[PDB]
Amino acid sequence: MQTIKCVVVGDGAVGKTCLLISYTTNKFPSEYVPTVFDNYAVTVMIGGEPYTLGLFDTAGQEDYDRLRPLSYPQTDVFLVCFSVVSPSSFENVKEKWVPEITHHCPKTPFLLVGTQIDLRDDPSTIEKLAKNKQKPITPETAEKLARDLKAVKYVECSALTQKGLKNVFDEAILAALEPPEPKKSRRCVLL
Amino acid sequence: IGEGMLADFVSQTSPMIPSIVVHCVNEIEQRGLTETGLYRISGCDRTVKELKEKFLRVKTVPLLSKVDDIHAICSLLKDFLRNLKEPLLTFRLNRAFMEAAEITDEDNSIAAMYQAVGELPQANRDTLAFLMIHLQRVAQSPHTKMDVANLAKVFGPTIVAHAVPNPDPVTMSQDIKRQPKVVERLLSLPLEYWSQFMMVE
Ligand SMILES: Nc1nc2c(ncn2[C@@H]2O[C@H](COP(=O)(O)OP(=O)(O)O)[C@@H](O)[C@H]2O)c(=O)[nH]1
Ligand SMILES: [Mg+2]
Repeated sequence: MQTIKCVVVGDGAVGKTCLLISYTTNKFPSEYVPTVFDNYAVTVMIGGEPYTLGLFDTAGQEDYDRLRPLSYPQTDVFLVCFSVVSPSSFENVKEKWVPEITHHCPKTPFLLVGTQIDLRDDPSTIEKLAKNKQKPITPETAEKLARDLKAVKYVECSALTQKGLKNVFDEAILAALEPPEPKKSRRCVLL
Repeated sequence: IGEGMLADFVSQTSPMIPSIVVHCVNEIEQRGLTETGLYRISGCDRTVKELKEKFLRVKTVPLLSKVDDIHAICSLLKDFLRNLKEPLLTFRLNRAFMEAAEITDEDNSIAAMYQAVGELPQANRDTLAFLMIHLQRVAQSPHTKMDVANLAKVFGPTIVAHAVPNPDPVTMSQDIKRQPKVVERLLSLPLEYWSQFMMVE
């Protein structure tokens, strides 16, 4: 059977878990708890074909830097997430996350994923950012980093409203399939 | 880079705690302790590394008063701890600590914890005490949303860690599952207990 392994990575609290849950269950998680490691699954019907999407949740804390690489093997595509309202989480995409996966999975595709876009209109949020003379990341800025770092695409979403949620995964599915070279050439390998 | 042992960074004799630790904690507590996700949110990586590089040169603790994103300090602290040549609870006591937390009987577990702590070199006990007191405060601030269990999930890999430099893939995944329970016990010890190591002399 054709299984698609997708591994989600990125700073802590950006919403990795929330998007995996909201997507797969249409329910937004209320709890505030850090993710050590987890993996969900879903059968998708694209092109009229049955595809199993294996989703892998990981810990963004640097404390788990040695345990995270354990979920990489056999990955078909990476979802590198950052919060559109956390400039630093966007920063760590080039300073840490992209460097990490390309060092472990040189041949594996990855999509830049901006999360929590609904928060671009949050009164409290915008003000805390300006308080530090900062502002949210615009789609245009992200799209540029996307190209610069050779990401397949830039997509964003709100796990809360699900705006652009399904689409993120659709593109994540196409990225593992659509290419002409065999699915094998993109699957990660240890060492 | 690389860092040495915990004791290689202590200058004062009482209590035996690194300035780097003292300063990060003071700053974090200074800014109020009301920011959501303390220690859960990563500071800017470039910033954390630059602050670290200045420090590690000759062990000159930089001014953190003006670092605006407080998370970069939380990250700078954990980074300092996590990179010591040996974890805060030391290699020698790694298992001891883990199995003292797995004792299903709360009390006896509490008792074996006291015994293990008392085993640590003074620097680690003092430094650990300081931290437990600090975090118990963090856990007590509603706004942080970082309860004992959350802190335990984030600090466990850092101060507990492993019994050897390079664990194998399986043993590693095992330790990680056990680390959190250890941090939970430590946090459950009375403030009075931790405080006694804080007296100068
Ligand atoms: N407003 C808003 N909050 C979100 C969204 N996604 C996640 N969050 C919140 O961000 C914080 C961390 O979420 P989580 O999914 O655990 O991020 P993770 O640490 O990468 O797993 C929690 O408060 C989530 O409820 C979103 O789309 N909109
Ligand atoms: Mg999570």
